[PDB]
Amino acid sequence: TLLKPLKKGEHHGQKGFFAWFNQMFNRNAERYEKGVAKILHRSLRWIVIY
Amino acid sequence: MANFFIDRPIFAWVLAILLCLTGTLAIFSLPVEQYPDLAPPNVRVTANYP
Amino acid sequence: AMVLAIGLLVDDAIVVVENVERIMSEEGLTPREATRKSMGQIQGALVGI
Amino acid sequence: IMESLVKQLPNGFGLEWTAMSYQERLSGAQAPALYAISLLVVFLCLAALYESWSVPFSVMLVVPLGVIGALLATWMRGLENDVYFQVGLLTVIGLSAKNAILIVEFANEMNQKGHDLFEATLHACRQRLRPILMTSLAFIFGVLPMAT
Repeated sequence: TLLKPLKKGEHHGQKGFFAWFNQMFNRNAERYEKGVAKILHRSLRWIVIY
Repeated sequence: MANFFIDRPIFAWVLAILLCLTGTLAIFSLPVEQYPDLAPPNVRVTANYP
Repeated sequence: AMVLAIGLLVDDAIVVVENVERIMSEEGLTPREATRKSMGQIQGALVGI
Repeated sequence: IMESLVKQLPNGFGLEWTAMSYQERLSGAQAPALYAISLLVVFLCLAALYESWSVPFSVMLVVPLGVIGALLATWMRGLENDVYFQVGLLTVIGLSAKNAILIVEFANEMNQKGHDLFEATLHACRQRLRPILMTSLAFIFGVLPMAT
C-alpha cells in the first residue's frame, strides 16, 4: 500500500550524493564479485588464513 | 504431518536429538527421593500452664 | 537488550523492503504483485533467521 | 590468593566468602557450557532448516569470524570479559549466523534449481550484498552511540 509504483521517470536519482553513492556501490559490488571468484583460484590460502 | 516428515528425515532426527538433549540435561538436575510431598503438613501449638 | 536488538528486528523489515524494491525495479511489477512475489520468495528465510 | 593466605594461617581458622564474593564464587563457570550448548542448538536448527548435515557446517564456520572481531575490539579498548561481554558475543554469533544464512540459503536454492555451483553462489552473493551491508551498517550505527 505505502510503496508508490516504481519511479521510472525519475529512474536514477541523479542527486549530488545519491548518484555517486549508487555508482560507488555498483563498482564495489563488481569488485566484490571478482574477489569472490578468486576462491576458484586458491582456496588453500584463505583456509590457512582462517 | 506424516507426509511432511517422510521427505525430511533430517528434521525428525533434529527433533529427536533436541528431545534427547533436553531430557539428558533434566536427568542430571532432577531431585531424587522415595516419595513426593505425600506427608500432610502438621502444625503444633504448644502452651504451658505451670 | 532493547537497544541491542534494534538492528536484529530491523533486519527482517530491511530484507522484505529491499526485496520488494529490487523486484519492482527489475521486473517492473505492480507494488502489490511485487510484495506478493517477495513474500513468496523470502517467507522461509525470515523464519530461519 | 586469599585462600592460600588463610591456608598459611595456623590450624582452626577457615574462610567463608560472603555477599558479592560468595555469589561471584558461585557463578562464572557456566560460560563455556552455554557457548557449547548454544552452538549445538544452532547447528541442529540449521540442519533442520537446510535438511543437511553439511550446510550448517558452512554456516557455523562464520561464528569465529565475528568472535575474533568482538574479542579484538574488546581487548583494543582495554575492556574486560564480563556478563555484558558474553551477551555481546552471543549477539555477534547470531548476527554472523544470519549473514551466513542469507547467502547460503539463496545459493542452495539456486543450485537446487539446477544452476552451476559457482554461478549459483556468485548470483546469491550479488543479490544479497546490499541487504547484508545495509542491515550490518544499520546495526553498527545502532550500537555506535553505546560504544561512544
